[PDB]
Amino acid sequence: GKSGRRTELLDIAATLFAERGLRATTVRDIADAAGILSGSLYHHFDSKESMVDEILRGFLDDLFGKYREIVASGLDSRATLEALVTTSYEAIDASHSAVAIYQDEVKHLVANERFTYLSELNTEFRELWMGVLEAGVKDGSFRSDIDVELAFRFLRDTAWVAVRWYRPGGSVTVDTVAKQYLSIVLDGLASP
Amino acid sequence: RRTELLDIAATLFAERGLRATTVRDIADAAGILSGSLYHHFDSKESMVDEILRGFLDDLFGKYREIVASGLDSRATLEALVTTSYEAIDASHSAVAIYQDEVKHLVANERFTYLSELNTEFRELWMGVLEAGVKDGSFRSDIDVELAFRFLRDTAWVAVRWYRPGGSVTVDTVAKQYLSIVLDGLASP
Ligand SMILES: [Mg+2]
Repeated sequence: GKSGRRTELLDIAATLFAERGLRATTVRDIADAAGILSGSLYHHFDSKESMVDEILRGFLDDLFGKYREIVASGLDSRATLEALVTTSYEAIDASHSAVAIYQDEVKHLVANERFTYLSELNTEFRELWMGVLEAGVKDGSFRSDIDVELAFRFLRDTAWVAVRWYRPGGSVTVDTVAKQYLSIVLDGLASP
Repeated sequence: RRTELLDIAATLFAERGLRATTVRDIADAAGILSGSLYHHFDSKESMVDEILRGFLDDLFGKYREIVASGLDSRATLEALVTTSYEAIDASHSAVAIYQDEVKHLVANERFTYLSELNTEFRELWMGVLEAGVKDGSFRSDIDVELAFRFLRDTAWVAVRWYRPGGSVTVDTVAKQYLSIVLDGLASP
């Protein structure tokens, strides 16, 4: 009973945070959406803050666990990059609200002690992905005339942007979207 | 003076966000009294409006000229993208406000122009994509709708890190990003 309700309340909060933003969503907004009063919410959660933290960690622990294993898995450089990107798109489908909060809603969490892990993960994401780029330039998979930091920043800044329009459960599979993004970024939009 | 103040406001909007910025915040940052602000502008909202319009009017004027200019399909796309990047360098705060700070204004009446500009951006950019697929410039095996979404999704994202006076110019950034998008990151 209680554990399932907790999960439901947390998902309602995630959806409101993704739509309205973190700073503009109150515990009363969450409670209203759940058909309860704020007191009932506090029986399950310490704070709005703790809800955000749990939503972000659920998503990021899983995501970074996959990134880390992909890079350690022995795939060649192009396949490694393809797997990393595909994993990101799969999260847009599976964890849509969390991705939206991560992409558009957490600029201002950097100021908060409790969310220092976000900056650590930014450092780590660069290490992982830019490392793959470096290895693929060295091994001939990727072009040697593109700056690796610029290429990294392009990948980083375009990882989550589809969350603004992508609808989970639509006829357009997140897989179709990943494959096309990868075909453009790796092989180019121009006719060969 | 009115221009200096508007720029200071734009920086605050981009750095704090619109709703976290008050008139007194803008006044304080400008080292002036709030009363002096109201001499130039009637509201925080009117300031946002003028910042966005200045940027978007110039931008879409250039997009319209480029599409009308008779370049080949790839060169037209290259020019449109390069124009977007030049706006990130020239109007950094305005781009940040447009890209990241106005989700709550899209449904607002006085900012109806945002939606009209989505439509126009599509007319102009999707027109170029479709023409380039037709003339053999761009691949026929790609989903043109998803390709457009990718060009639109990614136009402004470098605003979060790019600043004037960095170690390379925005022209270098534009050229490298065009090279990836058009020719691919993989080796031949
Ligand atoms: Mg939405």
